[PDB]
Amino acid sequence: KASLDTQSTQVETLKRNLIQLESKISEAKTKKEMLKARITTAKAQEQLQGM
Amino acid sequence: EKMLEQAILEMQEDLVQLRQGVAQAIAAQKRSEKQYNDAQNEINKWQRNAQLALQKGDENLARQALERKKTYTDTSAALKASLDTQSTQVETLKRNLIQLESKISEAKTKKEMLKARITTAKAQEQLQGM
Repeated sequence: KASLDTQSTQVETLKRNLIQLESKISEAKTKKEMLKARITTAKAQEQLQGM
Repeated sequence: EKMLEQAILEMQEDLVQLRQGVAQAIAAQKRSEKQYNDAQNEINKWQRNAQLALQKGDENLARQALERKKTYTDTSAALKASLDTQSTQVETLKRNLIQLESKISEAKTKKEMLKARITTAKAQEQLQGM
């Protein structure tokens, strides 16, 4: 019983981690789009300086 | 797991030897008992022979048969001394087996608890990789 009450905490603790990572991976994919926007702009300014 | 499985298999095989040692200890008790019982029988046999010698008029042989009784009585005492001292081990070794029986069950229960905290430790490491 002692172990049962102590081992149950992990289940809920590990469940919270999965819930938090589910929304963090979606934000990582959204960062890509934003990263490409500033990467294309940075290159655009470099192309403007070559004239 | 690797450090529990190996311990669980080695802690269970050691109990077999303990039980075998108790069997030998039990055998010893019975072995000495018979020897002590034979000594008593020997003494009794001598008594009859000594008494038979007295009835026939051979006191000389009867006196020599009394020495055997004393000799066997002294041997009995020696055997008795060991018997009383060797019995302690039987009960002492029996207590060890009784205690180890519940300790091996707790060792198996620790595995489950160990895996719970091991999965949690790895879970936190996976959360830090994001």
